Amino acid sequence: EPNPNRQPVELNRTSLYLGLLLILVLALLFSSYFFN
Amino acid sequence: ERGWFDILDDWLKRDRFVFVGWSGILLFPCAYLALGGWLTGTTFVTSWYTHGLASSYLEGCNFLTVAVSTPANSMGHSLLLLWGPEAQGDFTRWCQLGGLWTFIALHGAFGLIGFMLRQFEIARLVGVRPYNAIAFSAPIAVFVSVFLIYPLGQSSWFFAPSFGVAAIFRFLLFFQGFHNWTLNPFHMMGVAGVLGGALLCAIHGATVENTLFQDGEGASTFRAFNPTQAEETYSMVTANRFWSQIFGIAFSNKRWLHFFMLFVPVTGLWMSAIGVVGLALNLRSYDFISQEIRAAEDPEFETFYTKNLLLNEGIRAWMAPQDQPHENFVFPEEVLPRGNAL
Amino acid sequence: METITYVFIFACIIALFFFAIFFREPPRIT
Amino acid sequence: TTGERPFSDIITSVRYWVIHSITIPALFIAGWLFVSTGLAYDVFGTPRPDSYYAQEQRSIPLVTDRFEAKQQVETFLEQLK
Amino acid sequence: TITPSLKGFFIGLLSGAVVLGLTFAVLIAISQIDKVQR
Amino acid sequence: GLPWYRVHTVLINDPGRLIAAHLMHTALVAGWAGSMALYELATFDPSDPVLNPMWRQGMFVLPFMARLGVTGSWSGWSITGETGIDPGFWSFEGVALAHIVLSGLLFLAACWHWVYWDLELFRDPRTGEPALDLPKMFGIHLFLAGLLCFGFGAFHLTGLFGPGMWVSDPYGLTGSVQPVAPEWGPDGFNPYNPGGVVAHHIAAGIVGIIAGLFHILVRPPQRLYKALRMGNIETVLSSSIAAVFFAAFVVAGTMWYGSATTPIELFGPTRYQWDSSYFQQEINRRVQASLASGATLEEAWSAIPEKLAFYDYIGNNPAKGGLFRTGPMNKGDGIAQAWKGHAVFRNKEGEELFVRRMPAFFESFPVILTDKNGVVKADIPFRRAESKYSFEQQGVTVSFYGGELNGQTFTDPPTVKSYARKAIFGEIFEFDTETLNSDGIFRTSPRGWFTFAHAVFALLFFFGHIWHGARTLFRDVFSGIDPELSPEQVEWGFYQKVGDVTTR
Amino acid sequence: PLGISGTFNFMIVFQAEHNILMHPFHQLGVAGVFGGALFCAMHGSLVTSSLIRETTETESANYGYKFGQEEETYNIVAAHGYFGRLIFQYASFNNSRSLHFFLAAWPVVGVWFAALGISTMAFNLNGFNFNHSVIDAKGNVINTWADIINRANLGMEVMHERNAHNFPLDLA
Amino acid sequence: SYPIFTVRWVAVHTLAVPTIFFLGAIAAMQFIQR
Amino acid sequence: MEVNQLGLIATALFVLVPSVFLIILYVQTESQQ
Amino acid sequence: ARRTWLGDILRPLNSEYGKVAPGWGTTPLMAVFMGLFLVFLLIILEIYNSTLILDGVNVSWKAL
Amino acid sequence: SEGGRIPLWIVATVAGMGVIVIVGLFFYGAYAGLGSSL
Amino acid sequence: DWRVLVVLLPVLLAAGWAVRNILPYAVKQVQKLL
Ligand code: CLA
Ligand code: CLA
Ligand code: CLA
Ligand SMILES: C=Cc1c(C)c2cc3nc(c4c5[nH]c(cc6nc(cc1[nH]2)C(C)=C6CC)c(C)c5C(=O)[C@@H]4C(=O)OC)[C@@H](CCC(=O)OC/C=C(\C)CCC[C@H](C)CCC[C@H](C)CCCC(C)C)[C@@H]3C
Ligand SMILES: CCCCCCCCCCCCCCCC(=O)OC[C@H](COP(=O)(O)OC[C@@H](O)CO)OC(=O)CCCCCCCCCCCCCCC
Ligand SMILES: CC1=C(/C=C/C(C)=C/C=C/C(C)=C/C=C/C=C(C)/C=C/C=C(C)/C=C/C2=C(C)CCCC2(C)C)C(C)(C)CCC1
Ligand SMILES: CC1=C(/C=C/C(C)=C/C=C/C(C)=C/C=C/C=C(C)/C=C/C=C(C)/C=C/C2=C(C)CCCC2(C)C)C(C)(C)CCC1
Ligand SMILES: CCCCCCCS[C@@H]1O[C@H](CO)[C@@H](O)[C@H](O)[C@H]1O
Ligand SMILES: CCCCCCCS[C@@H]1O[C@H](CO)[C@@H](O)[C@H](O)[C@H]1O
Ligand code: OEX
Ligand SMILES: [Ca+2]
Ligand SMILES: [Cl-]
Ligand SMILES: [Cl-]
Ligand SMILES: [Fe+2]
Ligand SMILES: [Mg+2]
Repeated sequence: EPNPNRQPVELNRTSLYLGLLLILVLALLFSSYFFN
Repeated sequence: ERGWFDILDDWLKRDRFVFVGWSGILLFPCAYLALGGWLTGTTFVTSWYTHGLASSYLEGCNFLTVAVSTPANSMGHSLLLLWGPEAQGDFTRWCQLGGLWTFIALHGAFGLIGFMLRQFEIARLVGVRPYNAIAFSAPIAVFVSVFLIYPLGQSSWFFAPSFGVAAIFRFLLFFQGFHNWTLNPFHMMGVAGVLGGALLCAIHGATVENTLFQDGEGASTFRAFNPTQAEETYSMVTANRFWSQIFGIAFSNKRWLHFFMLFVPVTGLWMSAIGVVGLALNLRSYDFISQEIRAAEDPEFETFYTKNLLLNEGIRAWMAPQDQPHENFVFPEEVLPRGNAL
Repeated sequence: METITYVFIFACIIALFFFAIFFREPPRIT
Repeated sequence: TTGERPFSDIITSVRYWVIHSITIPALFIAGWLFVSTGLAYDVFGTPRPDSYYAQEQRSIPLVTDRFEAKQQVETFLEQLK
Repeated sequence: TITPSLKGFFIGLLSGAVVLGLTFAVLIAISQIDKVQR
Repeated sequence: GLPWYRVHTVLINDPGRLIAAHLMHTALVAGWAGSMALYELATFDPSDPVLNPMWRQGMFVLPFMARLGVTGSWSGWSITGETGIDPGFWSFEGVALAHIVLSGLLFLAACWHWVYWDLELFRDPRTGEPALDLPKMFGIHLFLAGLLCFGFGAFHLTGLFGPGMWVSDPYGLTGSVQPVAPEWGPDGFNPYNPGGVVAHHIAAGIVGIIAGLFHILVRPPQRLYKALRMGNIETVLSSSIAAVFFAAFVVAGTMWYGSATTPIELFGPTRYQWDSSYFQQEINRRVQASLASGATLEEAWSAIPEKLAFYDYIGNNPAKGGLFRTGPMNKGDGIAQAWKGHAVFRNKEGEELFVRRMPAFFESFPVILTDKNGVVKADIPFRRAESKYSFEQQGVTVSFYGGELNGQTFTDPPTVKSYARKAIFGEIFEFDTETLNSDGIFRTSPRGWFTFAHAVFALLFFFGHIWHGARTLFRDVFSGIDPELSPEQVEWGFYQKVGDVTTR
Repeated sequence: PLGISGTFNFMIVFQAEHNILMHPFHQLGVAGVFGGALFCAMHGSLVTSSLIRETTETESANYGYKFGQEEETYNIVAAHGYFGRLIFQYASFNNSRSLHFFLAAWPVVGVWFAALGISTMAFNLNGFNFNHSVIDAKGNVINTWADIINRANLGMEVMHERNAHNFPLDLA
Repeated sequence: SYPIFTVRWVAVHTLAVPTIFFLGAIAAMQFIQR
Repeated sequence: MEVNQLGLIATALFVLVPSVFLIILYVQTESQQ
Repeated sequence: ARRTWLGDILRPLNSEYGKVAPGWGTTPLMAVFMGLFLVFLLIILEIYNSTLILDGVNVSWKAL
Repeated sequence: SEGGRIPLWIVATVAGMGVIVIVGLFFYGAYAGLGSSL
Repeated sequence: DWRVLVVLLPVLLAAGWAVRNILPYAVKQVQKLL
């Protein structure tokens, strides 16, 4: 009984690089406040 | 059905020199009153009874020092309606008590709502996507968090920003001394968004202007463009190669590039607003506890963090008596923090 | 511990730069 | 175009300048007199140079009550002799 | 009891209705006079 | 494929899997409440409701159980200090357990609705397409909300069939769960009248019942249906988000200013009670009444309840914390042990002096002592070489009345200055700083954290309303504008009415 | 300094010693970067608003543009038609070349002024000084917001480099 | 050919009329002595 | 220095959980045809 | 689609997708309730704000 | 009457000189009377 | 208050002067839109 609404998901390589850069930079920014 | 509602709709949406629309019924009076209140107040109205300050051209202030100042701290968060229990319908007392400040801030708030409704309204008539309205949520988040939420968390409107050039400068310095606001990572993200937005603005403008196609014979290249032409006016391919070889990376998708230019400043302003929401409650990023523990015990430990707190301490002690006159601070000379000689 | 954490995060970013420049998706004209 | 008359048309028309060579100076002079007669001070409640303080006092007449603020200002204004 | 501020509240209510009423009165009027041609 | 920020749009046309996703969300939220309550119960110290109440201990959901009548543990204690009580099943533990069990049942329901997604109920009987009649759903759900609203006020809050709610005196000294009668007069709109809370729920519930019946029986006008896109489920999301951020701003405001539903014994004092010396005035009034009635200074102050003195202390002011100063207030100044007594300062002339209290704005504050008329009589100087007001020069001493130092007087400058530093914080307490390795830096209370999270979420949800509102009204151009847009529609003059092609 | 908190230290002492906030070149610099950020979001939102429909709703609109394609990807006439009505027709650009020149010029000129502010306050030509500029009929000082700024600046001045000055004037 | 009193006419004068009045008021202020 | 020791795991999960999310999505995009 | 006993019971409650009332319908009545609601919010706001002060309504903890 | 009579460049020049007169008056006021520090 | 009349008088005379110079066309504009 296959659901017709399924759709493939994509993340291209540039989006991976942009996303990893955002997370790493956010971590570099907030880490000092986490260690306090 | 062509009743009065539809006939009114016809008239509001006429293609005139100044489009009006339904949004205009809210936008135009509130914008006009907020602006006229600011001009009226900075020209004629004092801050003597609320702040102990002169603040109008009438009193001798100049464009940098005039303000419409906040009400006295004793008003709390009162709406300060002209017909309310404080002014009691007395226009002159209302002005002396700070009624123009809430007048400007409240009509300004509703004016901003009206402008954003105008962006939605015009976008729907012309047939474009409403991303300009969406981007305008950032100035609204800033205005609401700084001029409304922040004082609402504090003791009264008095601590909101006053509407003036030098008054806003005092607000910047108050935030350094009391809140250590430069240390706040939500402000840092805001700075990144504003400076990065200015960066993108300069670099995209310069890049377009320096990858133009020769589409005319004159040395002024502006003329060689036609609004209805189908071709790109500059070379995306040459621009892409330039930045890939100068910087390592470059844009290759022009739709992504312009979404990004929306994204960066809009997100930055939104982040700064969140931090100000924290400051409404004094929920500051004031200290690093680890630094304080070390510095308390080790009088040779010094960093730019400890140096900056000493500055904040100077700001608080030297500006508080004049800046908060209702508190009646009397700080004798001997208690004032001072370095050697100065 | 905190010094290791800061330097590690920094080092990952410099590695990310290398891949984003030299192992990017090539822009292809059409 | 939206149908209104071009601005460049209007402001180079003698009739515009016949009308506004009067209306503009008349408004300017009304503004001057609003100040020169001292009326602006009394409309907005702004101190004159000689009414910030009483002759020997150096305290600000600062408002300190919410609902008696009107009376507080009137009291401060009386004490100017 | 009608306190002074409750009186002031009613005055604010009447003032705003008056302002909104004249605004729409004038607007409806003008829209009826200057109709669009279809 | 779908970009990552759109994966959840696959539910827009699939009501059964929408219900499954909504069931999974409800299971997660119920499981969070159960597990948060269990965590709080494993760390809560019930042994001192006077100087170590829940709000000093970082408790967040415990006050919400107590507010509506859950006050006891199966292990025999209650939050008001009683021992040997039997709460029945509805203890803190029984409430947490009930939420955990509910979480698991909703999880099972979610799996059923995910697998059996193609139910005939979700199909339009005429077209066979998936379809939800949102106008009638609204009336059904509003009708259920009104009944529930009404029964909450009529039975739970009144005590008719239920426990009532937490109520206290104006100084937060004697709080407990009490049946509350509705207030039907204009004071029912006073935020501090618990009676208005009862009346609101009975009256708004009846209105919701009536409005629910209306919305079940009367279809939307064609003009509202078209204008608000009532066939598009995303219009409900847009207006629902707007109602939710409206609500979030209101609960942040009533938490910060105080109201009958945010009592100080559950969430801590407000900042404004320090701004106006609310507790200090009540303390002084009681001491005047004793002194006037013949008691000595030591009897007058010893009669002050420790709980009342503890409110008159800036360490319990929620405006003294910091964004990254984490944990309970006890982690800052320590676990309060005892009132030290009221410090009285005198100079060598025997005049009484009063320490200027710290305003909430200042991380630090100088030490300045005045007479009753506000004249500076002593201070702790920064530069010593031209000090005239030093404690040494002015012969400042401190005497304690009430509390553990009752009857003692100190005259050595260092000890007197020590207590003067503490006196800028209000009443002076003994703290255990060792048990938690407290660091001596103030933290905010649950009142502060609740307010901050809800103001931030409210503001962010404003962007959600704008975004989903825009998607509803501009669905047709979501992928771009018409490739055949005529320049004449967007150039000036061609149409008399903007965007209306019939007005060339 | 080459650090985050060191930058703030530099900024605060700068304000104490030059009143940079009251200097028109820093004010022009603020207009440059506030304006640059405004025009950035402006240009981004208008182009994004007028993208030509080339994709379905389940895909990123970014796939509607292809690197190197000859034809423009948005309708500048529709963008100008929206923004001209938002304000008035003659406050809107329809020449993409002069629009992009404006985006280049505004922040660059502003930051030039900011740079020249720091460079000329290097030689102690400082911000406007209105300390005690307003005087009443008797000669009492009437404070303005400028005098409140001065109070804050004094606190910064007397505390910075707290062990470094032996003589009463901080002349460099 | 053109009308005289339009919406644009009103918008122009609600701004321009007070501006001139204020400029005259501020010009007068330059001659006030303490 | 007396840092908060939860800072370590807080920073580590902050980097790891969202980074891993992105890697999963990327790799299953490449493996499609 | 799959039929169930409960689905058949609830069927009438999801059968009128798209059914509207002609024209403006009850909009003018809606507008009246919206206006009354606006005035209600203004009243409770201004009471909390101490801009509207009523006899025997003391906006303070001292009302217990 | 008919727009065109008075050339725009003379209008621009007269309006410009009026601006300079009024702004110069304001800078004069910074050194005299109120707000002059004297 | 006489200062009120001294101030409004230059404005009132300006209103009347512009009406003299515009009333022929004003009536003609109102007539056309009827
Ligand atoms: C058209 C847009 C608009 C909007 C949104 C506002 C909004 C505001 N004005 Mg502004 N104002 C406007 C135009 C507008 N104004 C205009 C054109 C003028 C020039 C006259 C002013 C002059 C002005 C002054 C002098 C003041 C304000 C103030 C305010 C604030 C309080 C208003 C209030 O409480 O009214 C409440 C009234 C309503 C909400 C009207 C609604 C009527 C309902 C819907 C109908 C039912 C009423 C019923 C028929 C009457 C029953 C009465 C009976 C029981 C006795 C609010 C921000 C006050 C302020 O800013 O405080 C600092 C203030 O003092 N305004
Ligand atoms: C409404 C939400 C809410 C509120 C108000 C509280 C309140 C409280 N919690 Mg609770 N808690 C919650 C939800 C909440 N909690 C949830 C969902 C969980 C499960 C994770 C918990 C689990 C929990 C534990 C285990 C503990 C608490 C504790 C506490 C107390 C101390 C809080 C503290 O120190 O925070 C500190 C808060 C911060 C440092 C704020 C973080 C700011 C974030 C990281 C910013 C992120 C920015 C982001 C990356 C930027 C994106 C940018 C991009 C979009 C461009 C306080 C009473 C403590 C306690 O005392 O118990 C007795 C405690 O031990 N809570
Ligand atoms: C009742 C609330 C609600 C519901 C049922 C929805 C539903 C939706 N949103 Mg909306 N939205 C909301 C509130 C809501 N939203 C709010 C408050 C905002 C402002 C922040 C938005 C801003 C927004 C934008 C900008 C967009 C959507 C989109 C969507 C659609 C796709 C979402 C998706 O696949 O994300 C996938 C998300 C992930 C895979 C990971 C997100 C991780 C987040 C950022 C951090 C983790 C949050 C944490 C786990 C939970 C915290 C809960 C919090 C409440 C405490 C979907 C219809 C998208 C759309 O319209 O598609 C056409 C879209 O572009 N929403
Ligand atoms: C101080 C910085 C700053 C100013 C002065 C500013 C100004 C403006 N921004 C606008 C738009 C925008 N700004 C945008 C993004 C940004 N804007 C930014 C920052 C600013 N934006 C930043 C940093 C961003 C990046 C996110 C966008 C996307 C837009 C627009 O689409 C829109 C535009 O059309 O630009 C071309 C225009 C809105 C016109 C309007 O609302 O009329 C109505 C007037 C009203 C409602 C009166 C408001 C009254 C205010 C709120 C309070 C009173 C203020 C006093 C009158 C003056 C006080 C002055 C003292 C403080 C010195 C206006 C030119
Ligand atoms: C002429 C004086 C200019 C002085 C400042 C320089 C402004 C222009 C430089 C910005 C560089 C941006 C990046 C390059 C962007 C770029 O590549 O430019 C390209 C753009 C168009 O180039 P063209 O080749 O078409 O024309 C330039 C020459 O080739 C001659 O035709 O250049 C210009 O428009 C020059 C305009 C000169 C006239 C401008 C006068 C502006 C003065 C306005 C007053 C400002 C005072 C403010 C006080 C607060
Ligand atoms: C408040 C109020 C109100 C209102 C009022 C109004 C509305 C007003 C308006 C007003 C106005 C509307 C005013 C205006 C003014 C203006 C001015 C004052 C201007 C000036 C200018 C100048 C000075 C310029 C300069 C310059 C520049 C800027 C740049 C370029 C060059 C030059 C140099 C030229 C009412 C009654 C309702 C009520 C009560 C309250
Ligand atoms: C199956 C079953 C069962 C069981 C169940 C269970 C066991 C459950 C559990 C559940 C649970 C246990 C749940 C939980 C949940 C949780 C959650 C859901 C959380 C979340 C969180 C969050 C979301 C957070 C966030 C954040 C962070 C992290 C940081 C800060 C900021 C914020 C706040 C944002 C039973 C036997 C009954 C029976 C039937 C079957
Ligand atoms: C599914 C396992 C959960 C079992 C929980 C049974 C607790 S039941 C609970 O027990 C208490 C004993 O002190 C009594 O005070 C209370 O009356 C009773 O309801
Ligand atoms: C010189 C030290 C002894 C004099 C009394 C000091 C003020 S009192 C002292 O304050 C500490 C916080 O600083 C608390 O932890 C402690 O419980 C309390 O006794
Ligand atoms: O080095 Mn760095 O800071 Ca320029 O002032 Mn002098 O010196 Mn020091 O004092 Mn201030
Ligand atoms: Ca004199
Ligand atoms: Cl320094
Ligand atoms: Cl020296
Ligand atoms: Fe561009
Ligand atoms: Mg002068």
